[PDB]
Amino acid sequence: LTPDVRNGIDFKIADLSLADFGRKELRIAEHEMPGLMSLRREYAEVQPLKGARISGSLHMTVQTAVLIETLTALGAEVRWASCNIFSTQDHAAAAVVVGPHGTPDEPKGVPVFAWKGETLEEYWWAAEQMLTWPDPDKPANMILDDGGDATMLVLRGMQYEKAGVVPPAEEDDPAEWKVFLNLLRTRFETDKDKWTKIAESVKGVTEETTTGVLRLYQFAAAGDLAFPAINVNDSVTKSKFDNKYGTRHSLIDGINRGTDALIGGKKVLICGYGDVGKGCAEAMKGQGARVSVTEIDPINALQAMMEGFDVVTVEEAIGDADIVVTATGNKDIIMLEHIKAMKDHAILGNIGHFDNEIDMAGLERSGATRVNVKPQVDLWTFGDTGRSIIVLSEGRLLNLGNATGHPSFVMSNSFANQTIAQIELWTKNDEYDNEVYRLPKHLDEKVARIHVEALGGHLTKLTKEQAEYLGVDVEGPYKPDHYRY
Amino acid sequence: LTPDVRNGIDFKIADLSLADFGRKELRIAEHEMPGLMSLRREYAEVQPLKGARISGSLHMTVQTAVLIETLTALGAEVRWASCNIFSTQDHAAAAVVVGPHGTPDEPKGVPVFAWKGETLEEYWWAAEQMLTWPDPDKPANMILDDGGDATMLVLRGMQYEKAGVVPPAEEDDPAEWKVFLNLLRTRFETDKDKWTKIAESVKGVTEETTTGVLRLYQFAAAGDLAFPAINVNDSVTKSKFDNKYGTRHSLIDGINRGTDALIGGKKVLICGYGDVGKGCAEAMKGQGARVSVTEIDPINALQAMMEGFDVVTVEEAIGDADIVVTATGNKDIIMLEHIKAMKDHAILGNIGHFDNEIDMAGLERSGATRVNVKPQVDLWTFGDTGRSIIVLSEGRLLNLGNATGHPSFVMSNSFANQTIAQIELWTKNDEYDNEVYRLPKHLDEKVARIHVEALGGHLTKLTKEQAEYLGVDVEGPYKPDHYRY
Amino acid sequence: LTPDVRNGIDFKIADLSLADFGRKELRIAEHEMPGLMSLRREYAEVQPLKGARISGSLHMTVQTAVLIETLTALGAEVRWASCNIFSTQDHAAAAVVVGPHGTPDEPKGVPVFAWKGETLEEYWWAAEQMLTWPDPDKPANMILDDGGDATMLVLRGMQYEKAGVVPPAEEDDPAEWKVFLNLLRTRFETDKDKWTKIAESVKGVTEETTTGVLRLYQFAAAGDLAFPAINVNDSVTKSKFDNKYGTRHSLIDGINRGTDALIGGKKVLICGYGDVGKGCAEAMKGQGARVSVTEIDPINALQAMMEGFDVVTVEEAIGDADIVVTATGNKDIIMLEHIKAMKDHAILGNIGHFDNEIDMAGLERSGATRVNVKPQVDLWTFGDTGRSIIVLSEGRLLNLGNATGHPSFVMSNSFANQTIAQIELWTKNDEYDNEVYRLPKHLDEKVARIHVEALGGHLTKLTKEQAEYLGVDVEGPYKPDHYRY
Amino acid sequence: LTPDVRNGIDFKIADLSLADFGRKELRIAEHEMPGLMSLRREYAEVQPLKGARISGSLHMTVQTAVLIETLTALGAEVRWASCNIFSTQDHAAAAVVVGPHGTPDEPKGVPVFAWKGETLEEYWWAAEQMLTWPDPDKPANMILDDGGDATMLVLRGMQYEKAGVVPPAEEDDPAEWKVFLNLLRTRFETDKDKWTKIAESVKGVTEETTTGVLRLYQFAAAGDLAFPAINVNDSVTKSKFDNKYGTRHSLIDGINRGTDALIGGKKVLICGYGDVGKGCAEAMKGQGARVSVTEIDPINALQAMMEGFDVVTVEEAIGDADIVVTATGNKDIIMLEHIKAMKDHAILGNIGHFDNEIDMAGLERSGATRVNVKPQVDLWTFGDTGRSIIVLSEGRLLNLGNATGHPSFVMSNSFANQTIAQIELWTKNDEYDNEVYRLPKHLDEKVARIHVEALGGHLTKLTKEQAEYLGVDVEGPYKPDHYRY
Ligand SMILES: NC(=O)c1ccc[n+]([C@@H]2O[C@H](COP(=O)([O-])OP(=O)(O)OC[C@H]3O[C@@H](n4cnc5c(N)ncnc54)[C@H](O)[C@@H]3O)[C@@H](O)[C@H]2O)c1
Ligand SMILES: NC(=O)c1ccc[n+]([C@@H]2O[C@H](COP(=O)([O-])OP(=O)(O)OC[C@H]3O[C@@H](n4cnc5c(N)ncnc54)[C@H](O)[C@@H]3O)[C@@H](O)[C@H]2O)c1
Ligand SMILES: Nc1nccc2c1ncn2[C@@H]1O[C@H](CO)[C@@H](O)[C@H]1O
Repeated sequence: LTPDVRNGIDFKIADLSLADFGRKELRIAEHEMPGLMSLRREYAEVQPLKGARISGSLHMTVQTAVLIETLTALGAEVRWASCNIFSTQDHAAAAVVVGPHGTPDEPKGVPVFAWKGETLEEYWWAAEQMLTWPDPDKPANMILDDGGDATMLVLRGMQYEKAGVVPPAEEDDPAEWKVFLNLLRTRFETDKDKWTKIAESVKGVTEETTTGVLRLYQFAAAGDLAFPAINVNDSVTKSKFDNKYGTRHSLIDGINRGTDALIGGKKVLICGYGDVGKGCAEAMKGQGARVSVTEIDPINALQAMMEGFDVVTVEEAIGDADIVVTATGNKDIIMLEHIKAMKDHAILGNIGHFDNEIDMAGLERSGATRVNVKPQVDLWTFGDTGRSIIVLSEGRLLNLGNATGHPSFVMSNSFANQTIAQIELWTKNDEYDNEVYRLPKHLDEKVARIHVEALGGHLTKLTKEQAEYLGVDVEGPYKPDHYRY
Repeated sequence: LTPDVRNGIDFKIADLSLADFGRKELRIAEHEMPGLMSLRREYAEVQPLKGARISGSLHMTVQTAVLIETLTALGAEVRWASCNIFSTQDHAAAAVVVGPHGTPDEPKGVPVFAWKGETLEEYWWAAEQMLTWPDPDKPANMILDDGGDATMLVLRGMQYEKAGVVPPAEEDDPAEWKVFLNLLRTRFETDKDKWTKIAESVKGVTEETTTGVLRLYQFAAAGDLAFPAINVNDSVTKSKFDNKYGTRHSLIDGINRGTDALIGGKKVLICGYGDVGKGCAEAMKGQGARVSVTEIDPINALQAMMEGFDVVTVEEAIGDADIVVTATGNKDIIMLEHIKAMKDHAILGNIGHFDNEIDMAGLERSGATRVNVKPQVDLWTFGDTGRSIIVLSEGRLLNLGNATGHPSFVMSNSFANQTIAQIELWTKNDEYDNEVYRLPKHLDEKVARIHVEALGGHLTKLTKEQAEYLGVDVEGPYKPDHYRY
Repeated sequence: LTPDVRNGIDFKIADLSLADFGRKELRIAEHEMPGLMSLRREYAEVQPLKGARISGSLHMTVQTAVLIETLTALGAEVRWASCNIFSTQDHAAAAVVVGPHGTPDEPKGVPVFAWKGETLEEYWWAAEQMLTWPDPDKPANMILDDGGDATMLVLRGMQYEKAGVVPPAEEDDPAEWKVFLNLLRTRFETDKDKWTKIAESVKGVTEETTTGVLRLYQFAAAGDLAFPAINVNDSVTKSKFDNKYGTRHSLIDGINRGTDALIGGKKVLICGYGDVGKGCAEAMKGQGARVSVTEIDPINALQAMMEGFDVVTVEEAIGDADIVVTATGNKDIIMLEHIKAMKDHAILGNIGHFDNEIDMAGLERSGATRVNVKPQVDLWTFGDTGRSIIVLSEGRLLNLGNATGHPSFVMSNSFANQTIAQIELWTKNDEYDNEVYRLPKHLDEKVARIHVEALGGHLTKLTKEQAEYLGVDVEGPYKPDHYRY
Repeated sequence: LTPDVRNGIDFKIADLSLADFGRKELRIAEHEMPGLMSLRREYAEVQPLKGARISGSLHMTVQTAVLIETLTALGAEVRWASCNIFSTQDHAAAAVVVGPHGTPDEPKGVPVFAWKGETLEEYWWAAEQMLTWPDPDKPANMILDDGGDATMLVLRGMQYEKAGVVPPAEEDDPAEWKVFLNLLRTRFETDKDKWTKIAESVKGVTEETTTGVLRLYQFAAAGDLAFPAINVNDSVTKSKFDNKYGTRHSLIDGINRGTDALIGGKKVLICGYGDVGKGCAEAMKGQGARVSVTEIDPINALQAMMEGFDVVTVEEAIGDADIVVTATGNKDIIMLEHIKAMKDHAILGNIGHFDNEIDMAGLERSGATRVNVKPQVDLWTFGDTGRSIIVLSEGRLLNLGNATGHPSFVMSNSFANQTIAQIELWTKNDEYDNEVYRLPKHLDEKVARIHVEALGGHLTKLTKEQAEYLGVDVEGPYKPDHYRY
């Protein structure tokens, strides 16, 4: 597998001719992303990202493409890869290679290695490409990460270099894990210091999602986190809006494109009642479904009950569920035994960041027979029961794999948060240690205020007197630091 | 254009190689259609529609497909066309032509004349092929109608034969009227008794939608109805389930796939607040939208206000709406003047039965320019203001044109009523006059029951004494004839 | 018992010092009842009800009071009684007796026999008083009824006078019914033609409720309906607004005041999914409850499931329900045996029309022990299991019994329909048979329209061309007769 | 005003004869307060609060009553006053002076100073009495506060005692404050070190609400806090359940008891969108209102618009509001000009904590004329407009003033938190500096888990693999410290 090179830009993507359709959709999205568009304006002269060489690992969609070009508009060079084998929107990847003023013959964009429907092998080669900058003396100096695959490939790659060996894999490590070690192994026979030099070049990572953030926290606790990290997931305008309201949008979109099943009247089981399970549950309720929820956290569970949902175990409920969704960020939610419990033609999906929430390995080793219905939609049949289950996206985040992930207006929040964090970490890199940070609240309020005004909400201004009363500035921050919204 | 013929089946569809993707989706819809399936079991042996030659004008979807193979399992012969230029699912057409145990080379299915993306001429061409059976000793004896196009063809085309002349079209009649007349005048040069003979052959029409039904009420008021009609729309289990809950599902699917625009937080205007617009509003509200409603009927309008919606006019509302949807079954709802007042990149669509709810004709002759984004998605730009509008399906039903229309389970309600009404008019024909009828209430409760059962709902049975107290039989009907549910 | 008398008016009402509080709440009511206000004005000069002598049998509330001063503003003579033992608001009883301009010592009002907390004996007495006009030779000529208690009395009163024998109550008959016959038999010592001569005098009845309406369909089915009747319940502005939305408001109010129990997070069982049951589910859902539903009718049951509720039997869900509400208008819903299976401190109430939805008689006779908490709130304990149930209003309609029933604005619909139908039967006698009737659509639309306007809803006007397209008048009704809204 | 004394217990309350009624409601509340009952078991053997003498300043409700008796099952001595002049539930205060085994002639309860409908002099007399313990060797050694009126009385009284003067108050000042200074000055004459000696034995304060916590932060910022305090408002189980789901219950209760107004279809303005405003809006939306919101915080304003609500200013929306509710915790939300702008018979209320959210000062000084309707309901007429406005509770927390405040199940949470906070600041007094503290997450989770259990929800148990996967103990806590739910 070798990159394609066209006008001095290396890339690997499905179809460059898709760039014109891409570009139309990016222009509509610009109008739905006032967060990115307002940062392109405010920061257009300052070029705060000059010198940045951002390796981005993030679903290669239309919304991402507007983030990329926000980042280039602000002075950075970028190289991109998807953080998921089914997340890439192919017209969008074409539109990024091509750039606003390029064509397929004369592209004027950025390196992108991503298409919809990678193999695990293809997936990890692209991430490597995304991370390996052309000039050996100018490696990546910034990571923009979603789920921490880029971060993991750098930190563990350096780890196994410093140790002088990449270890082999156990016959039953995840496939995903075998592939990853294999790439690391192969490159170690040829280049014995690649990741070490990258890890040393990288000045910061910015991390977009819960799963990724947890992995950061587990690196920093191991003493093994080699550069500053901003936790972008836990900006208020990210977690409470993307994880929740985005999912309220894109969960039923994904189930729609994949199955066209009526949601109304059906029994629905939502595993997890974090931000994501919250949107899931509220999306499904809005559509007339009968929803129960699973949880391990008593606080989130009591929220569910108060919100009208039975709190049940997978054990007691799975046999009656017409549609099952995992939304935990944990492993081993729906096992093979749970899948064999499900009613004929029930639907099973994962909206959590990785495929191990459902036991897809054990379903693949089970002896069930698989009939592909269409892309990312599989009928599985169990000989002993004669029942068949519809599985979405091979147990990968179904909203990005069966549809288009969250909408632009929502990613504007997330990506505005990300753009700020890239700017912050790059311009003020010396004011951070190798720990995990969150953005100051006044920046989150900046991010929300943009979207209120765009939507046409009218915020009230505190009087002199009211601000002293609440003990705040008329211009914020307006809430204590531990405030929960 | 010329029909294809494989194995003694005339037809004209996009692509026969789509048979297999069709058949897979058909077997999945059958599990979601217990109403059709129950009717297949109940009536297999009775072959109640033997000798019926059914001509069908109804959106050629996966769901319509399971209806067709229900009429054939019941003993009918059918010929099919879609009743819309954008609603055909091409894989479902392919499968209906091929049949359950046909192949694309040796089809063993039914004539179909429909593909997604027909021009107006090929629509009426298609429509005529469907009503024209081979062997003039055996024309169509049953119409299955949605919209009234098949019935309008047969009944105007008769009345133009009796007047000895097809009329000219005036300077500015709908293109669709001009193409419609074009088809009849051309036919009248070669065949002056064709529609008279076909109308004389038709034992009954069954009509599926409010628009259709109203046109039936108009033929019968003028004294032109040539055969009995069943109004299928007005079954309680069609109107209150399909029109309302189907739309609640299919409206947002249509908008999602066309635009991917966030719904949450947007101002939304639904025009009309009957069953269709009740569904729209419900669906929009459940996604976190700020909904307003227009109406002419104060009863329907008081209902909206009681549901949390502002009742407003287009005029007060139009310039602020982020999304505007017409659900009225009437014409002239969003006029060019309204379109010009819309905000930059607002989304406009029609979910009623035809394209004149929005002023498309006015749009096209206005001097705004069009840029196609993708199929059934158009950006129109007003150079004077600089503001663009995204139009959906060229103003035609957006859920069928931009997505897939209602889900199988819902259609199972409307298609069971279809099948039952075909059976009643075929088997008890002598029992009807040239009038519009509605099905007994016991049959409506029969269709509701199949679906309660299928969803796991448990009906409570009346005691003898309870049933006496209510003055109903333990088995129903349970409500007086004027009951509104 | 003996009537009071001041300034010409016989009454019997809790306490007269309460005209002040009453009058206040009554002028607040007036502002929330434009349907009544509009009617007071329109027919002000005209006095449509001149000579009419009206015997109202309907919950003596602050809304009934504004309906009464409407009927007198239109030129009628009224005699009032509550149609329920707990539903009277004693400050409104007081204000009607006293009048808009009077004193407790100098009452310018009208005759009212009712107070909160009647005995079956006092109730039926006060009913007899109400339907007992003082003068000749000029008795009751109009019954305004609710539940049909007035009409039963009169019609069976006559029925027994004709047969000679007032029959002796059987032992398994309710106490309500034993009292009823007692009352008749006593009057059938002294008077010998009381009820015959009242039945002859009565020109017609207007019946407010579903249960009353069924009793009228049963009477007319016998051939023993003695005069014309209007089914007021079955007006759209009545049934689809009062039964549904007023219950949505007044169910949770009854429960709050009775018990103050957290609704959010509780499992709740609604028996019945008609208009009432629909309003209960909605209210309970909106507060966060986990709602299930029971039904006999598969159409109503498919609606509940489509609206996100399990459809279940009492049997399967009784044992888990924190709150159980009957909304059926039938008998024998929650039997003693179901009460015994209930969880400790579960709440139980009836919102239908009488107290035999819940098997109260079976409870009283069973050996549970009643502890009164306060008026209309009883704790019942089963000593064998040790579990207690909170019973509301002794199983009488809990919303009028534990609170204030439906709000003014809602009642403004039902009562507008009541006044209009009192005008129609009074002014237009000769045009009605001894059959049950419903008001015409434009009168339904008229009521809805006043209310839409009052809430600030702006209806659209059909253009002349729109109206010919839909086959309706710009003004006249918009829907066919069988339209279900 | 002097304290009554029966059987050695000083108190001042409405009617001691209300004890029987109270005690019934208390024992029902115990079945709905598993949090409080679970601690009574866990700890009445331990006796953790032995020697605590708790001066509590907390609405004197049935719910607060079950808390008082929790604290006394755990060893505490208590003295109580209500923190609001209308928030007293007279019967519950009677029930608490009486005790579980007492009668009105032989009370066995605790001292209580509260009655619904105190004056301002009376209000602060009671607080004096609640803080003033009989033994002066043994003064109050703990405080349970709700709005910091007790904490301000003890620290603001002590600043004036170190200062050798109570300053005077000007004609322009808040009315409650002159009163507040009249008390500290009157006492200062006869007693010079009262609050100094009190400020010095108090081992710690537990603060229950937002406003009380702002004022606490205002004290500890100036180095003026003399003891270790606990912010109990900002326990997840309090803020996210009480303020939100508690208010969703008690807002509409209050408005219903005060007005009987249809909420459905009315334009409602909610001022603020924290927890309180959140619950307000959800409750009003559930009831079919058309809700708009006002905010000064861009994040909460965005959350609002994502939930379906316009985000408006008071100035732009107030002429149209049918019902106005303030929920900010801020002064000067609705001024006299705004109240003068309201339509006639619109309703206005505060649900914040103090009464200055509405400009009740200006309104009483406006020259507007007041009719009282019933307790806590006033009609204010403006002679210039002829417009009257219904104000609830004279602008004081309308949930507690017009009804009964939050339900027991909900208060069960806020109070298991206070209970635990009390136990901690008392048993483990050494660990806390003189700063504002929050409970650890493992205790919040404890509270939530008792209630999940009580409701019948089944929590899932992490396996060991998963707990490792997530980096948590199987036993919790499950979330990062900054996690917002
Ligand atoms: N698909 C998307 O568009 C999208 C968007 C945002 C986040 N995500 C991903 O979704 C996942 C959930 O994120 P979140 O923000 O909701 O995190 P969260 O931590 O707010 O919520 C997760 C919840 O799952 C629960 N949980 C853990 N193990 C469980 C088990 N065995 N059973 C039931 N519940 C369990 C926890 O108690 C918690 O409340 C993350 O992996 C995140 O990366 C995906
Ligand atoms: N009545 C009750 O039973 C009850 C229950 C809990 C809390 N409270 C009280 O309610 C009030 C709010 O509590 P909370 O937890 O919601 O606090 P919060 O901080 O969560 O919410 C208050 C919100 O109102 C906003 N606000 C401030 N000034 C404003 C203005 N001028 N206009 C519009 N919005 C403005 C702030 O942006 C904030 O988001 C407090 O005083 C609290 O003590 C009452
Ligand atoms: N506040 C109120 N006043 C009068 C009648 C009311 C009421 N609330 C409910 N009702 C009526 O009670 C009837 C039950 O007999 C319902 O049809 C409803 O119309």
